[PDB]
Amino acid sequence: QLKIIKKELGLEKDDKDAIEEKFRERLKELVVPKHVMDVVDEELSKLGLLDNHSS
Amino acid sequence: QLKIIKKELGLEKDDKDAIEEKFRERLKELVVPKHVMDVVDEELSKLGLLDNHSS
Repeated sequence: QLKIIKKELGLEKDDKDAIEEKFRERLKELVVPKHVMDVVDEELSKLGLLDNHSS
Repeated sequence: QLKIIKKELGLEKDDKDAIEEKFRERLKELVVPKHVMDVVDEELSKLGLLDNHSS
């Protein structure tokens, strides 16, 4: 089913996902406390669901 | 089909009710006084109907 997902990829230009991967890449190197990983994980999930143009 | 696979049955973008659920489960163990046991219920019942982007 995952392959079926990638099979289509008719957009490949998410404006919310690019932000998600940028911040997630920026975070890999650091020795993050789990506290901030748990928080940032939540706020990533909320940024990843929100409308692109809301304040 | 994508929404019925990645968003419905996929592991991404859980429903708002999951947010309700994670709160409810947090309540399931500790014994709250009956007094506040209601208030949370009404807050939930109002909360579900809300548009998520509303402040």
